[PDB]
Amino acid sequence: EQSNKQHRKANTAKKKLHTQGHNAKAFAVAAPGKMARTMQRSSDVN
Amino acid sequence: SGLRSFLRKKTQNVIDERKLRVQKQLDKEKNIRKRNHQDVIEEALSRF
Amino acid sequence: FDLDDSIALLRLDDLYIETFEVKDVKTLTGDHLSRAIGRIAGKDGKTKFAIENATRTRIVLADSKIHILGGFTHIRMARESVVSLILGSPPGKVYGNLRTVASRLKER
Amino acid sequence: AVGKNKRLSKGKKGQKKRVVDPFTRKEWFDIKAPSTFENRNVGKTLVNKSTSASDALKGRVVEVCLADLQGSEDHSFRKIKLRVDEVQGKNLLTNFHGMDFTTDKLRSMVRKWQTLIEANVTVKTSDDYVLRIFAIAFTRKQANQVKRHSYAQSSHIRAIRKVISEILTKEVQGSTLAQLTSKLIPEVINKEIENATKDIFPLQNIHVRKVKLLKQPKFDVGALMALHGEEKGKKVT
RNA sequence: AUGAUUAAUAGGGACGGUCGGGGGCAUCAGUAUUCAAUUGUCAGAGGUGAAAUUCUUGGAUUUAUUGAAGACUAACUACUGCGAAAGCAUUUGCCAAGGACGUUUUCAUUAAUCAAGAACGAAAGUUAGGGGAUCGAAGAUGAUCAGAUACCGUCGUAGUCUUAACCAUAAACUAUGCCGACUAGGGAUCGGGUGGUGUUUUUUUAAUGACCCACUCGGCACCUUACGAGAAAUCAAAGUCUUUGGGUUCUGGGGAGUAUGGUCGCAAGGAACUUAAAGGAAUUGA
Ligand SMILES: [Mg+2]
Ligand SMILES: [Mg+2]
Ligand SMILES: [Mg+2]
Ligand SMILES: [Mg+2]
Ligand SMILES: [Mg+2]
Ligand SMILES: [Mg+2]
Ligand SMILES: [Mg+2]
Ligand SMILES: [Mg+2]
Ligand SMILES: [Mg+2]
Repeated sequence: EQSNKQHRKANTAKKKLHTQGHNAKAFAVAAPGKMARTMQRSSDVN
Repeated sequence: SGLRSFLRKKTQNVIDERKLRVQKQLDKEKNIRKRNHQDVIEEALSRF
Repeated sequence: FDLDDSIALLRLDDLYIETFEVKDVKTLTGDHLSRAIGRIAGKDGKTKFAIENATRTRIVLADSKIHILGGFTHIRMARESVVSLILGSPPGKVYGNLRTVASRLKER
Repeated sequence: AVGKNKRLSKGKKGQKKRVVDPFTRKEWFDIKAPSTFENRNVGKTLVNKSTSASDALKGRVVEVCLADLQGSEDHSFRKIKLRVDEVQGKNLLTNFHGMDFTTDKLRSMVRKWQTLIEANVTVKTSDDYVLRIFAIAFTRKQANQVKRHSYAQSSHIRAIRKVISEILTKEVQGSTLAQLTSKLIPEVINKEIENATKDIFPLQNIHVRKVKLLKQPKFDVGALMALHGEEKGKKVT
């Protein structure tokens, strides 16, 4: 009947962006909405 | 519970102890009030 | 010790008192020391009575000072169980060993 | 363990035979205490007979309770050490060597909910006898006190300690050891400490816990005889 | 020599008497451990659940009078004190520092939070000296018998201590950013101050206490409850009368396995064979 409550020991989403050598945030498009519409069409043409 | 119950017991005992001591003083003062209400060598040494 | 227990010293001729402190077993301080005393006593004093009944002794737990009254072999048995509790053994595990020795005590 | 099952040891090989009872050659000697104490007879001790006996006698220290020496139980908790200094016809003339309390008495006074004050001073008597005195005192609660404890502030403790050191230093310097021992027995020193330190803070169980003898001057047989208060032989024929 | 108002139950500075196991440098004491000198006696001492290494008739263990070394400040020690935290308990002196309180003294917005940027930071650990008593990772060795005493015994390196630098980590906890205001009762304690009262006190040396009651600031805490909050444990904050704004910094969007078109790493080296088998077991068989 001896029970000890377990100790709660302590990679954030922000650090995932910088995990590569480059900063993933720094290479993005101006209009992501336009991009998705164009990628889907071009994929269908290919 | 645990250690905290034991600490509670000690404080309660001290609190109970204080009540008994205070009541003794009140009893004694009442006695003094009631008491107040109701050889040549020794006199020379009464001051000592 | 209780008076009726103390009378056993007059009645019998081979009862002794063993005495030792918590600091002798282990240097416990602050809350650690206070928890150790509670571990020896147990909830409602049950752990202390379990040792007393098993080993045929009487124990007085005066702060960090432990006194054990009983026969020479008996007080040593009680001392070991108390010391295990001080070293940190949970009461339940000590209770099991008390049942084992308590069984042996009857057959002999 | 003298059993046969016990493993043999190397030391058991060659053992000296017990062929002389040591107490055959021992000689008894009587110990006498100074005149400051009421009861001079403080027992007897033994030494090997001179082949000298006196050399082993000198420097021997015996500790005895004051209750035996003063014949009253009021000093049951105080012990006096006496050191043999001279020997005359199986009588061992002893002198004060120290004082101390029984352990049980010391543990009794120390209690919770009060402050322990202890002071020590190294001081010499007028006889050039260097000695160290230890004093102990405890706070007490007044008659009408309601607080559980009676602790004193460190300023009070330092004030009390200074007063105690002044009194201990004053008495020892302005007294001989024979006079100093005469003061210890009635405990007049403690009463003096009580009155002086009293206005600072009420106190209880004021005692001179211990007395040590750090140094001694040149031994003076003439002074020793005066403290204890010569003899022709008998023609052997 | 000369322009403005308050003096915030904001802040800073000053002064007064205190308070503190706050800090640094000296100094004093205390037994205890180990060792050594002398001393009396003689077979064991030690240690374990039980034993063996080990020490010992050159006297061990034990006894008495001492001395030396290095640590450490028992009992007093408390739901008490101080410090930004880590931490801090022998005496005395020196050096500077500090909270609170008292003030009909002074300045007059000098403040809060804080990227950047800085000091201290338990224990362990690294470099170079000193010291080295106790305990003691590592290593060696005795015993490997018995499960409540199941890992113990002896020697013991580094270390434990200190000096000058590195290391910057703890369950370094309210498992809980900071500043300000407000919203319940109760009496215990620590420090300061005010008033009353009568005990202990005491006197032209000087100097000033202890206790009781009432009040008031600041503090470590505690008990009963929340007309509030929460699912609950519980919370005087984790509350601010149904859904939301007093100021400001940071941060977010458990326990077991499976596989890998991925990334980075990780060593050394120059000869079988028998009858498968009563071709047996046997004090027990035929
Ligand atoms: Mg102001
Ligand atoms: Mg000041
Ligand atoms: Mg010897
Ligand atoms: Mg204090
Ligand atoms: Mg101390
Ligand atoms: Mg070194
Ligand atoms: Mg901590
Ligand atoms: Mg607030
Ligand atoms: Mg006050």
